Parts: sequence; structure tokens; C-alpha cells
Amino acid sequence: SFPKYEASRLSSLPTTLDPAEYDISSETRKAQAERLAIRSRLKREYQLQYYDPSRRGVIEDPALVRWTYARSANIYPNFRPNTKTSLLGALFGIGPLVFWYYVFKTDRDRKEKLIQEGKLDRTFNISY
Amino acid sequence: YRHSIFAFTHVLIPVWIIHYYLKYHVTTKPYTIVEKKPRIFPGDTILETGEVIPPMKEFPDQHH
Amino acid sequence: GAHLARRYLGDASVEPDPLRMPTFPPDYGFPERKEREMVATQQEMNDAQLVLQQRDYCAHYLIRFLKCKRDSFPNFLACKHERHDWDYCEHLDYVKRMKEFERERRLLQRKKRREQREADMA
Amino acid sequence: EPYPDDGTGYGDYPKLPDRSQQERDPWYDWDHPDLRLNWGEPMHWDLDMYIRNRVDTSPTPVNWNLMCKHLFGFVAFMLFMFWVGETYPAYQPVGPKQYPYNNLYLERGGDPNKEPEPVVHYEI
Amino acid sequence: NINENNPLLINSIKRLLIGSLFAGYIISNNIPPTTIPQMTMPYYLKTTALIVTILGFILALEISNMTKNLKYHYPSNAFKFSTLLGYFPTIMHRLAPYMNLSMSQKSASS
Amino acid sequence: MLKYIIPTIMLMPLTWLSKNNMIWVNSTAHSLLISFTSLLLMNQFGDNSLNFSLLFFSDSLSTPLLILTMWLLPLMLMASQHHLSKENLTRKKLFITMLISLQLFLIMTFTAMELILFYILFEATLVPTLIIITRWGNQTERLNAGLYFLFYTLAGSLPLLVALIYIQNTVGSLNFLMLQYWVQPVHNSWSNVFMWLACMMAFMVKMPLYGLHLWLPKAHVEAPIAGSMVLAAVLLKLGGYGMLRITLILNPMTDFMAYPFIMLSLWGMIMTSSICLRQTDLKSLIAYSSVSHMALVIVAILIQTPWSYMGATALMIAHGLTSSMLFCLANSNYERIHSRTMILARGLQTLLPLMATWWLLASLTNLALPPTINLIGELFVVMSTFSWSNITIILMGVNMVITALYSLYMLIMTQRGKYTYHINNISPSFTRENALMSLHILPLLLLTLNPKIILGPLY
Amino acid sequence: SDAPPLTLEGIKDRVLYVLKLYDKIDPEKLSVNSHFMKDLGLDSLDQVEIIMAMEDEFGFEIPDIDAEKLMCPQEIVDYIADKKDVYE
Amino acid sequence: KRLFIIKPSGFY
Amino acid sequence: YLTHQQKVLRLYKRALRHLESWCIHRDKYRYFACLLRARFDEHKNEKDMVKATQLLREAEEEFWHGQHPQPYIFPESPGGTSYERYECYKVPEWCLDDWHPSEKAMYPDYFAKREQWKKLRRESWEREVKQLQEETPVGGPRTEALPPARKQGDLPPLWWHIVTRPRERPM
Amino acid sequence: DSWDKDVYPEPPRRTPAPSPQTSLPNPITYLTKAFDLLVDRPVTLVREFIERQHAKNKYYYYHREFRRVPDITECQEKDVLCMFEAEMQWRRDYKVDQEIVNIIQERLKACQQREGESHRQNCAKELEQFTQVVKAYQDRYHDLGAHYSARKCLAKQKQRMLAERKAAKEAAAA
Amino acid sequence: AGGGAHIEPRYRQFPQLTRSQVIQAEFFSATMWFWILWRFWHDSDAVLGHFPYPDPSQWTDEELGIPPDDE
Ligand SMILES: CCCCCCCCCCCCCCCCCC(=O)OC[C@H](COP(=O)(O)OCCN)OC(=O)CCCCCCCCCCCCCCCCC
Ligand SMILES: CCCCCCCCCCCC(=O)OC[C@H](COP(=O)(O)OCC[N+](C)(C)C)OC(=O)CCCCCCCCCCC
Ligand SMILES: C[C@H](CCC(=O)O)[C@H]1CC[C@H]2[C@@H]3[C@H](O)C[C@@H]4C[C@H](O)CC[C@]4(C)[C@H]3C[C@H](O)[C@]12C
Ligand SMILES: *C(=O)CCCCCCCCCCCCC
Ligand SMILES: [Zn+2]
Repeated sequence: SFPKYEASRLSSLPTTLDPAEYDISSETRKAQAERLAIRSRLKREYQLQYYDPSRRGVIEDPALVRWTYARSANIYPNFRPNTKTSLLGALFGIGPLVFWYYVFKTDRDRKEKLIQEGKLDRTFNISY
Repeated sequence: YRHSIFAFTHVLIPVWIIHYYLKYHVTTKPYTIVEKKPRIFPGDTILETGEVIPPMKEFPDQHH
Repeated sequence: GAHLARRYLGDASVEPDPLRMPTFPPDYGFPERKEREMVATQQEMNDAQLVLQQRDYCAHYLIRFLKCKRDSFPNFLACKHERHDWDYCEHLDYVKRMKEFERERRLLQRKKRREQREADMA
Repeated sequence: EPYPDDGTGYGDYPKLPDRSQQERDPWYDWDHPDLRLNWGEPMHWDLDMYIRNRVDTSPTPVNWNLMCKHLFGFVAFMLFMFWVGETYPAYQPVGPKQYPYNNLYLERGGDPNKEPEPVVHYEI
Repeated sequence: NINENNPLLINSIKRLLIGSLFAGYIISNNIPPTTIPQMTMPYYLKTTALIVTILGFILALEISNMTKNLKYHYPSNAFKFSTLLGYFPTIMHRLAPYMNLSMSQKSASS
Repeated sequence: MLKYIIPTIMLMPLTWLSKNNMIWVNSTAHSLLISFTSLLLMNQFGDNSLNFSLLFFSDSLSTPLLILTMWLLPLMLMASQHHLSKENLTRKKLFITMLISLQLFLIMTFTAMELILFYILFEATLVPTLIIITRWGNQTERLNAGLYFLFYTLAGSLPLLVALIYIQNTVGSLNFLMLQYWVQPVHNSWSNVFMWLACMMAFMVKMPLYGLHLWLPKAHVEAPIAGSMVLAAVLLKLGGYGMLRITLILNPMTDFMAYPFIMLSLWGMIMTSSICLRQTDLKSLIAYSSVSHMALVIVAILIQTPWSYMGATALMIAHGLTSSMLFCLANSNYERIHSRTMILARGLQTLLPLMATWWLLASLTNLALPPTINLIGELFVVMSTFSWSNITIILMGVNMVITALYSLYMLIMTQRGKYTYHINNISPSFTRENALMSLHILPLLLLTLNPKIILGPLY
Repeated sequence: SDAPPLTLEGIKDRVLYVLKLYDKIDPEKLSVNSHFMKDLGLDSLDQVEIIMAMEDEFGFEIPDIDAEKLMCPQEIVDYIADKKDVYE
Repeated sequence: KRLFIIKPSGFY
Repeated sequence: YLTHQQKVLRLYKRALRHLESWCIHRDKYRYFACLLRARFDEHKNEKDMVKATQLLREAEEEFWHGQHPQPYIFPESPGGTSYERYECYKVPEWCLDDWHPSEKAMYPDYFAKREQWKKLRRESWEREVKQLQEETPVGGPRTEALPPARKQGDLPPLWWHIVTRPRERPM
Repeated sequence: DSWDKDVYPEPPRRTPAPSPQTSLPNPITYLTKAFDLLVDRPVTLVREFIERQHAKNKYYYYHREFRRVPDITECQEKDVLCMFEAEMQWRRDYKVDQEIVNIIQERLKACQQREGESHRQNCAKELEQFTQVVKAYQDRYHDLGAHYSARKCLAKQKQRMLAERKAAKEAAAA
Repeated sequence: AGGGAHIEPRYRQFPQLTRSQVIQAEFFSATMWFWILWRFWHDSDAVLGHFPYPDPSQWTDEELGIPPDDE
């Protein structure tokens, strides 16, 4: 009897406490076999070029190109204006600007009112 | 010798330059160097004038 | 301290208020009362350039001590005689403050008995 | 498994486990030991945020939920007690310290022309 | 290879060892006075600092003796709170970076 | 200004009549000499500007931007020698011609005395700039980055032309000196609200303003090294120089019209600084940095205080040298690994020791470590905005924290960690590369000893 | 850094010296190439205990993946020697 | 015992 | 994938390290070192694949409840305060080919003997390619283990970087 | 000599004569003697050598003087020739007025350091003069803006005069 | 590190010391204890108490000027 481990998005579930690591059938044991098959094919391709003595330069990894491309170029063509995006854009795009305007607008109006009435201390203020 | 060489090219020469720099260029301008006037205690003579400050009154002395 | 409990875990009107003391006229309870004298004039303290927090009645022992250190340089172990004199002078002044605090406590407590005596018969 | 087709602009890029690079096995002969990555492996969409010098999602000895309670509980209790003690100051049974010459009127830059209200301290 | 016999190591420590003893007396006796030290107080306030320091060794010494006993150990929440720095690093250094770095990508940029 | 205009023209004959193998030696040597004589413009007076003729004049605001302008051309020629090493000779000489012509229009833009003449040269810089981006760019997007750069600028400039012509009819002249004495208040009316927008939106686009900055990441990234250097050092400051000049004839309407643009800039620099924290491209991280820095210049100009104007002037000079240097630094890596990804090549301090010292100096200035002029320019702006409103210190403080984070993150990613194993072409730093960086940092760190020469006319 | 290097002779001496202190292994049956399982008759658990003693001897961890493949002292000496660029 | 230390070229 | 036995073996190693951290003292640690071993020894004979595994999950879950919050880590192990400390002094071998000719002249023997390896590498490279592509199944390798050389004068395929890695204390 | 003390007054010094009361030597006194000889003495020899060189070549420069010209109040509307000179004169006086506020600040800062713990009572004379100059500066050269000019300063004064004129009118009205 | 008198490391044994090393360590420790004792004798009040602390509950009503409850 122990306190069952609680996992958040910033604290993964320990592999030791994961039940998925014990219900080991032929399929689960077979799936990991496929992974190491693909992971093995890529390793061979990288090692053949890496150890080549006639090669000088940079080994262009196609995976790196795809990652960056998805981050910058492929975003917009896969964007559809719908409820989630429209409100998120207005909430984050426009919400901060309206919030700050009234924060500063109110502050300066209040300060200006005091100055015109002589109630604000500017005895030595000669640098603006 | 090694300390002698270092004590000359790293201590003696810079103070010649620093003192020369302060004496004839910094001190010649107003308020560049400002000294806190020394504390004057009762019963002392002034070098500039020779004035004698009166001593304090008679304390009700008691050794405790 | 200990009197703190008497104020927080107890009545406060019968306890001095350090931010409002004293609460009775100085002449009260001391016919033809005397006063403390400054043995060092302001010009002497000004010339001595003492910190404003040290411009108390216990000054003129500090001034003598500062003179000893200036003259007795570089012998910093000496002048121990003046330090104790200024320390004890400070201690006596501190105690005289305690008398005011305890004087305040007694007078307020007296006002407590007086109110009961005068108000009960009313 | 691609990201949901919600239109935020993910396309068909893979959705990998939200695991920091700090968790990956350090003993395996990674092609990129610093990144703990492998040549050709599909990179997590947020890979740059999950490098070892940034957000770490490794398991913790104390549950995440409990850790917040203990941290929040301690700080709040400390703040309250400081507020409690502010109203109940500690001090000694000493009266106001007395100073001469009208409570040092002329020492604090007081105006000489306007004569100060007399202040006199009596013996005790 | 325990070997402290080295002039560079000994000389450096030797000076701080000398300074750690006589520095306080020298400094405290030469600096001009700029306060009014409170030299009168109850015996329980003129020696409180020394007592608690002695109490610390008393509790610290006895507790350190209990470590040699062949008695098992309990996991204490008040123990893991101290060991893990109160969880302030473990939380603030995963929550704040995550909140900021996500807003920079999902919201600010994309 | 003919003593500087005419020599700048003679560079074009010099390049074409020089030997085949001396185009780079001749052009670099003589353009440096032109820069040396540019120091004669510092003959400034406390009461009156320096007026040469009816066409050109120079004051404490134009002078620092002119010396920066003429100083950059020799550096741009050095930065271009690699990727143009194997170019057709008649195209190497057209590339240098465009650079020379761009300087020619710039030296006349800042000294222009009449705003319409300023407008023509202000607009003439698009032509040589657009050609460089689209002709000698590398990626496929250079075509789509010239379009974004072109129509963003014209969309704002075209309304500006109508506003300037209207002003001359109403006032009589666009001579800047005459405006100083014939300036009239701008009464609040719907017609004057759009006169204000026309006069300013042309320069807000070039700063650029947050929300009108989309042309900058495309233009600054696809452009060659020389294009990025000039784009991020001088052409950004044409917006700042214009606003400093034209705000004279827009008071008192600037008091309330300046609110929506201050918030876009105050909040804009937090958003754009945050983007830098999550950039997969190294040359794109530097591009977004400039937008954040120029937000302080936009805010500084609108609040219209002597401290802000002093701060704004020194920030544009500070950013011009710093931003150009960062582009050069990121370009040196590109010429080896030939890829702009930031995380492709790491641990470069192990392989290129000295080159990792210029990075440190570049990053320290970029985050405004005192007493560098970068900090002086930023510091004065913060002081001015505090008087404007105490609350702005919150946003200034927050942006400072983020500014150091994306600056040191750039330094740590590329210059530390473990060198990428599969890269074996990191050759030792060339003298051309090392000398290029020294000509940025060294003149930048000397301006701290005598900073008054870059504090503008209100000093 | 003031720590004398490690020679092949020294490492092998320390490996055998550590095992000779093990109560479940007879020194006479213990040799350079005395397999822990097929010659000295030890279970896998006792094999792990050997490594833990070995690690504390040389003060450096050995991964479980590479520790489980060490079954005789000669192999262990190879792994330690290679891990620290020991050649002579 | 002196061992060769590999470093990047320092001449340039 | 890990075998059931390996996971138990892994847990046995981890528990002792955490146990050692709590106990500190050798004799106190030594006493409990056998007590934990006793708990593992008794359940050696359990031959039920379901019951035996169920014991492991509780064993893992008891350890996580009793692990040291600050376990002792060896200085150079991942997490210890020497991990990757000297990675900044490790320069790849190929950096030498960029040395100035006058800079190489200071070590005539080292670079002369360097050409033997580079010559050896070029000579052996093509053979290493042929050896791997005949032992490689049609669909490519299914595991990352590599074969050794199977002749006289041949070197193991893909050996250069394994052999020529920087030392652990290169400076 | 170096400066006119009237502009930067330096109150007369009063140093106390030494009164040693101990048998130990005073290291300060003996160190001072060595400094005066090892360090100070050669410097004066070097300086005096240069001073003689300056005696041979002795040339002069002059503090420029500007004759006054009509102020902006005397200029017709849109008279650039008259407006220009009035505008330039205002800027030059503006530069000078900035320097006066520096001079008074320098005296104030110097006094605080000279008086030690007694500054709050002894420098009140300097502080009074500091407030008067600062208030005068603020009235004339504040809130003008980056594009300040003679016309702007004049328009500010006229506004202040109207407010001052009306306040006295109302005050004497009741 | 390099320099200083060299001592051969020992295996499973107490390390070698030197006369100079051990002697110097003892002297400072003895110097510490003399300092505490000498200071304690001359400056006992510095750790025990400077001056006696008065007791308020012994002062009289006439020195404190407390008028009688009657008036
Ligand atoms: C990357 C994520 C993006 C982050 C976005 C930026 C953060 C936004 C935070 C939310 C907005 C909160 C601000 C709310 C509006 C300001 C209202 C306010 O409280 O102003 C206080 C003060 C105003 O001064 P006053 O002249 O007295 O005016 C009175 C107004 N009632 O104003 C001031 O005097 C200025 C006070 C400056 C405070 C220091 C800056 C805050 C950060 C300090 C570090 C955190 C420590 C906080 C505790 C110490 C408090 C200084
Ligand atoms: C007027 C003031 C008087 C002074 C005395 C006051 C009482 C102080 C008691 C301290 C006891 C001590 O130090 O506990 C020492 C112990 C253990 O130490 P160990 O045996 O070395 O480690 C044990 C190692 N095992 C288990 C392997 C053998 O750690 C602790 O408890 C952890 C810190 C407790 C902090 C509790 C206060 C903070 C509350 C907020 C949430 C934590
Ligand atoms: C004085 C000091 C150590 C002396 C000692 O043995 O105690 C020695 C050690 C190395 C010396 C320094 C180095 O040799 C570098 C410089 C060499 C030249 O002789 C000029 C001074 C120079 C800067 C030397 C000054 C001084 O003599 C040094 C600093
Ligand atoms: C009161 O003026 C200061 C607050 C008291 C702090 C000291 C607390 C210890 C006194 C209680 C214990 C006394 C019995 C030994
Ligand atoms: Zn190239």
C-alpha cells in the first residue's frame, strides 16, 4: 500500500511504475522489434557517410530540414480560421493592447489633472 | 631584484603619473577633490591660525 | 520582554504606549522639578561632527573619547578608560528612560483605581 | 499520430511524446550526445524547448500536486505570521530618548527665524 | 592521493586562518563610533545568541550520534521538503520556462 | 556635401576601369578614404546647424548617421568577397555598383534640406535594395521577399507624398529651416488626424512598427550578407530620421495620436523579444531582434522629450553597428556549414576560439551591458518614459530580462556544448573574417570615451 | 591532475585483489580468466555485487547494459582499461 | 610522460 | 526491450545504491545489504510467470516510495558534478589537417606517424564497405551490432572514430 | 588663481595642530615625509621644467563675446531674418542657463561632502540658493518639449503671466 | 597538484604525513585556544554582561513622583 504516483505534464510517469511495460505479449515484443529495425537502417546510413574518409563537409539530415520547415513555412498553408483560432488571435493579439491602453491612458490623465491644479510635487524636476 | 623591478614599474611609476595628474590638472579645477573638514575637539590649537578652542565645562566626574 | 504579554494578553490602557508617551505633564508628581543640562554646547558638537543620533545628553564623554583615539594613534588598545566612562554615562541615561516608562505605568494604573473610586459612588 | 486537424497550422507533422531530452537514456551511443538525438530521427515539434538547458519533465520523487501544496502552504503561512507580528511588535520598556536644544531643532536644518516651540526635558 | 603538503595551499589558508581569528578584534577597535550600542539588557537577551548556538550543537551532536544505530529510516515529508530545496526550484524552474516558452511559439510567433 | 557626393560617384568609374583582379582591392581602399574625410562633418555649433547650400545641410542628427553610412560600405565589400568569388566579372561589378549607388542616395538623404528632396532619395533606395535581395539572394523565397519589402514601403510612402505636397501649399515651403520658424499648431480635427497618419505611417513601416514588420523577417533573411548589413544598419534608421524631422510640424496633435503606436511598440517589443527565444533559424533570430530594439526608438520619438531624443539618436547608432555585426557573425558560420539552422553546428568555441570572442562582445552589447552606447541609448529612453508614465518601467524591465535571455541563448547554442561530430569543414578563421568583426566592435567601444558626438541636436 | 595514471598491471592486480576478499570465491579457483558462472559457480545476483564492489574500487559507474556482459576478471580489466585510455 | 595535445590551429 | 531477469537485476542494483545513501556508514549499510539480498534470494524459485512478475511491480513500487530524494551519484556519472566536465578540451582528430605547415613542423614524428593511419584508413575503407554489404540482410540490418574483421590484414568495419576518439583527460 | 573663488567659494580651512599622547611612532608622519621626497619632489622638478618651456612660447585665446540682438518679442510675425537671430540668442542663453544650474549644483554637492555630519545645518545656505535657481530654471525651460524654441518659451511665459495676473486680480477682488 | 614535497600514495592505508605539516596544524589550534582564554579574562563582560540591569519592581513612588491614591 503506497501512494499511487501522480503525473502532470511536467512530471512523466516512471517507466518502472508503467503497467504498459509488463503486459508484454508477442505484439508488444514485436512492435519494439520493428522500431529497432527502422532505427537500425538509419544508423547504417549515417555511419557509412560518417566514417567515409573521402567525404568532407556536412551530412545533411533530412529530418532536420523537415522539422524547421514545419515550424516556419508549412504553418500558414495549413491554417483555417475557425472559432479556436479567431478567439485566440483576438484574445492574445488584441487583448494586451487594449488592456495597456487604458492602464496608461488612465494614469496619464490622472497625473495631468494633478499638475494643472498644482497638487503634484515637481520642486526639483527640471529633467524630462 | 624581482620585487625591486616590480615595485618600480608597477607602483612607483604609476604614482608619479597619478600624483602628477592630480596635482596640476585635477586639483586646479574647482571641487574636483573635496575633503571632509577635520574634526575640531575642545582644547586644540589650529595650525592655520593658532586659535585655541575652549575646553568643555567641568564634568561631575565619577569613576564607575 | 515580558510586559508585552501584559499589553497584548491583557489590558492596554493600563500599559504605556511608546508611540504616545509621556501621557502626563512633567510637573505632575514632582514639585519644583529640575532639568538636565548639556555639558557640551552645540558649536562643540557641530565642530566635533557627531552623528545626530549621538547628540544626546551623554555627549561630552563621546567627544573626549574621540579626542583620545585621534591622539593615541596608532595605539588602539589604549583609551579604554574613556570608553567605559561614555558607556556608563549612556547606561545611566538609558535607565532614566526606564524610570519614565515605569512612572508611566504606575500613573496610568493609579488613574484606573481613581476612575473606579470616583465613578462607583456616582 | 499527427496533431489534431484543428487548423492551428500543424499539418501532418508527427506528435511525439512530450518528454524532455533530459529523460532519454544517457548511456546510449547517440549521434548527438548533447541533444541525445539520432541522425534521421523525427524531431519533436517543441524540441528546442526540451533541450537539456531548458524545461525538464523527468519524474519527481514527490508528486507534482503535493509539491505545490507544500510550497504554497509554507510561503502563505510565513506571510501571514509576518503580518501577525507586525501588529504585535517586540520592544523594551524604555521611554522616548531625549535630546537637547529643542530636540535638536537647529541640527536637523530647522528654520532659525521661526523660533521653535520650547521642548524641555526634566531630571529623573 | 591525500596530500596537503604544498606551500601554495598552506600559505593561502594560513593567512585566512590568521585573519579569521584576530581580524574582528582589530577592526572593531579602530572604526570610529557611529551609533549608541545597547549595552544593558536582561540576562536572557545578553546571551540568547550563545545559548541557541550551544543548543544547536547539543541537538546536532546527539542527532548525529543516532545515525550510527542499525535502525531503519522513515521517509519524512519535512525531510524531503528540506532536501529538495522546498520544491521552489523543482516547480519554478519547470513551470515558468514552460509557460513562457510555449507562449513564445504557439501564441507570439505561430 | 559635394565633397562627399562627388567622390562617392567616382567609385563607379573606379570599379569598371580597374583591372580584373583588383576590383575588390581598389573599391575597398578608396571607400575607406571617403569615410575618413567624413569626420570633417563634426564641425557643429551649439546654436546653429551646418548649412552648405540651398539643397543640403548637416546637423548633429544627420552627422552620426552619415559617418555610419559611409563607414559601412567598405565593410560590406569585405563581407561579399566569399559568395561572389565565383561570379561573372560583369556581375561582380554590377553588385558593387548597386552598393555604391545605395550609399550615394543615402548620403544625400540625411543631408537633404527639403522634405520632398528627402522623399525622392528616401524612396530611391528601394531600387538598388530590391535588386540586391532578388538578384543575389540564395533561397527560392528571395523572389517573394522582394515583393513583401517593396509594396510594404510604397503603401506607406505614397500617402506621404500627398501629405508633403499639401503642406507646401498650406505653409509655402518644405525647407526644414523655414518650417522651424513657420511651424503652426495642428488643431484637432478629423482632417488633421489623417494628415498625421500620412506623415508618420510611412516611417512607422520602415522602423518597423509591430504589426507592420512582416516584411523584415523575409527581407533581412533572404538578402545577401551585404544587403542584410545595410538593411539592418541604415535603412531601418531612415524611418527614425524621418520621424525626428517631421514631428516638428505635427504638434500638439502628437499628444493623443501617439497612444496607439506607443502600445504597439511597448507591447510589441515583449512579443518580438519572445519570438527570438524560439527561433529555429539563426539569421532570423537576429532579424527579429532589430524589431524589438526599434520599438524603443519609435516610443522615444513619440514622447518628445530632450532625454528621449538624445536616447533615440544614440540607440540608432548603437543598433546599426551591433545589428550589422551579428549578421556578419552568423554569416561566417554559414559560409562554412552552408545552412542557417541555429542548432545544426554547435560547440564552435572549441573549433574557432577567437571567433567565439567576437560573439561574446557582440552579445554583451546586444543586451546593453554598460557603459556601452547600447546601454546609454536604452538608459536615456527608459528615464524619459518613466517621466511619461511610471508604469512603463514594468515593460522596460521585462523586456530587459528577455533581451538577455535570447542573446545568451544564441551565444550558448552555437559557441558551447559539444561540437557536431558529422561536420569536418570548420576551417580556421580567415583574416578577412576576423578583420571584419574588429571594424564593428572597435569603433563601437571607442564611442563610449566621447559619447557626446552621437547624442543628437538636443545634447 | 596529481592523480597517478593507471597501468594494465595495476588494474588487473586491483581486480583480483577485490575478488580475493570475496568470501564466496576460493582464491585457488580464482584466476585471471576464471569465469564467474561456469568456473566459480555464482548466480547473477552475486555477479552484480561484484561490479558494485568494483565500481567503488575505481570510483566510476558502469552501465547495467555493459556490466551484465562482464563475467570474468579478464573482461572487466579490458572494460576498465579501455574506459580510461589505459595502454601502458 | 608527455602526450600530444590536439588543438585547433592557433597560427591564424 | 528488457528481459524480466534484467529488470529484476536492474532493480537490485538501484535499491542498494539508494539504500547505501540512507545508511551512509559501511557497517550499518553492510548489515542491511544482506537483509535486502535475503528478500531477493527467497523468491528466486518462484516459477510462475504471472505471480513472479506481480512481485516485481510491488518491488518497483516500494522502491519508488523509499528512494533517497538525493541519491549519491558518482562524480562522472550523468548527474554527478563532473559529468561532461572535460568535453570542452576534446577536439576531433581532423582539426589537425588544418594546421599551418610551420605549425606541423614542430611535431615531425607525430604527423609522419599520422599519415600511416590515414593511409591505413583509405586502404581499408573499401574492404570495410564490402564486408558489411554482404552480411547485411536484404532489408538492411535488424540490429545495431556490427561484425568483426574475418581475414588477416582486415580491420573491423567502421573502426576509425571508435579508435580515434579523444582521450578522457585530453588536456 | 586657477579659478575665481567668488564663483566657487571655499570656506576658510581650520586644521587642528597634532597633539600626540603616546610613546609609539606615528607611521603616517614618517610615510608622509618619504612621499614628499621620493614621489612628490621629482614631480615638481619635472613640472617646473615644462613650465619654463611654456614661458618661452606664450600665446593667448579669448573667451568669445556675443553682442545682444533683438529678442523674439521684438520680431515681426514670420520674419525669418529677425526670428533667426532671436532664436539663436535664446539657444545660446539656454546653454548658459543649463551651466548655471550646474554651478549651483556643484556648490551644493561640494558643501554636503565638506560638512560631514553637520551638512544638514551648515549647507542650508547653499540649499536655499539651489532651490531659487532650480525654480527659476523650471519656469522658463520646462515642458517645452524636444522641439523647444523661442516662440514656445514666450508662449509659456504669457500663459504664466495671465494666470499670475488673474490670481492677483481675484485675490484683491475679495 | 604539482610542486611541494612529494608523497607516494598508499593503497588501503593511512596516508603519510610530515613533521612540518602536523606541527603547523597543532600550533594554530593552540593559538586559537590561548586567544579565547586571554580575551575571556580581560573582557568577561563582553560575553557575560556589561552593567547590572535594574529591577523596576524595587523603585519607590517618591523618586518616581507617583502621588498618593488619596490625591
Ligand atoms: C513574458 C511575459 C509577459 C509579461 C508581461 C509584463 C507583466 C505584466 C504584469 C501584469 C500587469 C501588472 C501591472 C498592473 C498595472 C500597474 C498598476 C500599479 O500597481 O501601479 C503601481 C505603480 C504606480 O505608481 P503610482 O504613481 O503610485 O500610481 C498609482 C496607481 N494606482 O507603478 C510603479 O510604481 C512601477 C512598479 C514597478 C514594479 C517593478 C516591476 C515588476 C517586476 C518586479 C519583479 C518581481 C518582484 C515584484 C515584487 C517587488 C515589487 C517591486
Ligand atoms: C529557539 C530555537 C531552538 C532550536 C530548535 C528548534 C527545533 C529545530 C528542529 C530541527 C531538527 C533537525 O535538525 O532535524 C534534522 C533532520 C535529519 O538530520 P540528519 O539526522 O543529519 O539526517 C537524517 C538522515 N537519515 C534519515 C538517513 C538518518 O532533518 C530534518 O528534520 C529536516 C528539516 C526539518 C525542517 C522543519 C522545519 C521547517 C518546517 C517547514 C516544512 C519542512
Ligand atoms: C615580482 C614577481 C614575483 C617575485 C618573486 O619571486 O617573489 C615576478 C614573477 C614574474 C614577473 C613578471 C613577468 O616576468 C612579466 C614581466 C617581465 C619583465 O621583466 C617586466 C616586468 C614583468 C611584469 C615581471 C614583473 C615581476 O618581476 C614578476 C611579477
Ligand atoms: C523582549 O523585550 C524581547 C523578546 C524576548 C526574546 C527572548 C525570548 C526568550 C525569553 C523567554 C525565556 C526566558 C526563560 C529562560
Ligand atoms: Zn559559401
